[PDB]
Amino acid sequence: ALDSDDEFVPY
Amino acid sequence: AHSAALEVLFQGPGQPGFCIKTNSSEGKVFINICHSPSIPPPADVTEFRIPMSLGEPHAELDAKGQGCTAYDVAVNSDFYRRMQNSDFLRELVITIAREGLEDKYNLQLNPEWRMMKNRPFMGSI
Repeated sequence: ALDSDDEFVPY
Repeated sequence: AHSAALEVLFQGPGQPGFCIKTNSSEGKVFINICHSPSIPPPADVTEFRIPMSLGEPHAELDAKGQGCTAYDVAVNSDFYRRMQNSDFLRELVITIAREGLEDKYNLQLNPEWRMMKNRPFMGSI
């Protein structure tokens, strides 16, 4: 189960 | 009493590698493990001190639009490759980086950190 902030963001 | 971080000067931006999620007593803290060729690799030992920049804190928004703290810690690019292929080496450097930030900025960060597997970096660039 993912972390709440574990989402891809293209820096 | 294991190994230790060694702070070198660096600008900055370098290049992101991965992101670590931990916390203080106040709130979420993100450690961005970055890498650059302009940062020395650890010195070859005759018989571990890891050189790394310890970036200034910068506030970012979490997924819920809430402010959190993020630190950019940059390490040698070639040493970073060795980190990618070594769970032992990687996790140690994390712990080393965390304790480097604790020392520099007087923080109490959570040892029990979690690895962001989708997000490589908290912030911009």
